Amino acid sequence: DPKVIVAIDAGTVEQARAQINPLTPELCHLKIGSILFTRYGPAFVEELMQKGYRIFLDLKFYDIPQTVAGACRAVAELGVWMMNIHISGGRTMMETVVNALQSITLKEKPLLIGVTILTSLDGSDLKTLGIQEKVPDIVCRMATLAKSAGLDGVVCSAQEAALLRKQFDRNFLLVTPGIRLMTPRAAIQAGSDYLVIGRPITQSTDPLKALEAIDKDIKTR
Amino acid sequence: DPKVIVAIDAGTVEQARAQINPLTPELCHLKIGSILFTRYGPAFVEELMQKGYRIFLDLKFYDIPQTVAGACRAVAELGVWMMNIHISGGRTMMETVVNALQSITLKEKPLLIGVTILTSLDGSDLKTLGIQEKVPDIVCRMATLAKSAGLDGVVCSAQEAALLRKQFDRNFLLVTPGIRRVMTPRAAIQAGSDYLVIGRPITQSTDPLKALEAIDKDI
Repeated sequence: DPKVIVAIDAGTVEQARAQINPLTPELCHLKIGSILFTRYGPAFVEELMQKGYRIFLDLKFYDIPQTVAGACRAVAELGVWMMNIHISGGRTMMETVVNALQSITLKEKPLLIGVTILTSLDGSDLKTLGIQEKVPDIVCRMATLAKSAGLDGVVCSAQEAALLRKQFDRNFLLVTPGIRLMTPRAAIQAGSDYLVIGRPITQSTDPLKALEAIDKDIKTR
Repeated sequence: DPKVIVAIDAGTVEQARAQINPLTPELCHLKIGSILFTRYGPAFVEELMQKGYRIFLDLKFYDIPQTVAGACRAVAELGVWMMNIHISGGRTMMETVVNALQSITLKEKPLLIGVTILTSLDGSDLKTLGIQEKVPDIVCRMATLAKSAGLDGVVCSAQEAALLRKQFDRNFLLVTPGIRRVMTPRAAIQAGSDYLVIGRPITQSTDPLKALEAIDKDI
């Protein structure tokens, strides 16, 4: 079970394949997001799974309870390994999804991960939503809700993982993007369970070598 | 231009086709949401467009600016008529999407509509996040910022349309679901709706085309 999830954010399937080619499922899982999915749909996800990768399908659903439950169900029936939803969607939405996934046809259940506050929201953006308090706080608040609602974990920065890991012992998955060569070891040590890594690998002159180096770094004893 | 957008309720392709069969592109546009799109992808959207329909692709994007911009570009390239994004995503995200759509050398410009606070959420949800401000105040503010950022409009419930219309002239679209508390088509029109989003009143009627024709007249 590799701890690295490589973000594929190529705009075309030809470029995505070229980025995925030098990788190996022994060393990583793949994160596919809204760009590739909107352009190519479920069929591209199916191709990737047949190549032997587990897929974190990153569509950040945020809609009414029955729609999100229906969408997550579809993603689950696809065979997808991990998916995410906005905690902003509220308790009922989250609980409805959790309940819906218990009825899927696959024995192995997908991991359901919560999104808190995107790093792209600044102070005025938070105030637009009426959030008078600030990021570390509101994130910890949403994380607690996500847990209460039965989600398997949250996406969080490494700089947030140490804090949340104090709050949540296990099992609560901390999935952490924004890694740079916060380093892989630093993130894991803070409490991250999975590292989401993009350009350091995909824009490397030798992605395989880069991926191998991260794995070796993490496993250094 | 029809003013009704019929919400396609269905789960399956065949069930979706059955709902759509009695309608006509002359009398309505279609709203296709995350369930249908996640299950069947762009190919099903293309099938409907080939049947002559304009599509409101309802995926409610809420991601970082470059991701939403890239997604909205895919949607535009697919030829979609209307799409939506979460205003919660921030000003930078909105402006980035707006600019990305401007740079596109497509012919017809796909309408970019903002989502405010879902009707599935209320003050009780907000307070759980330590938000003490009232929903209608947040909604009005979000709508205002959407307008400022260059979005073409917002989705607002029919129940909500009257108070919102008071804030915006007809340059800013109000796209209104929640039609049959109970808000008729007539009532939604009086309130200020620009597009009526209607599901079961049409799709579940013994004669969907009959009902649709009847609604197009009141307007």
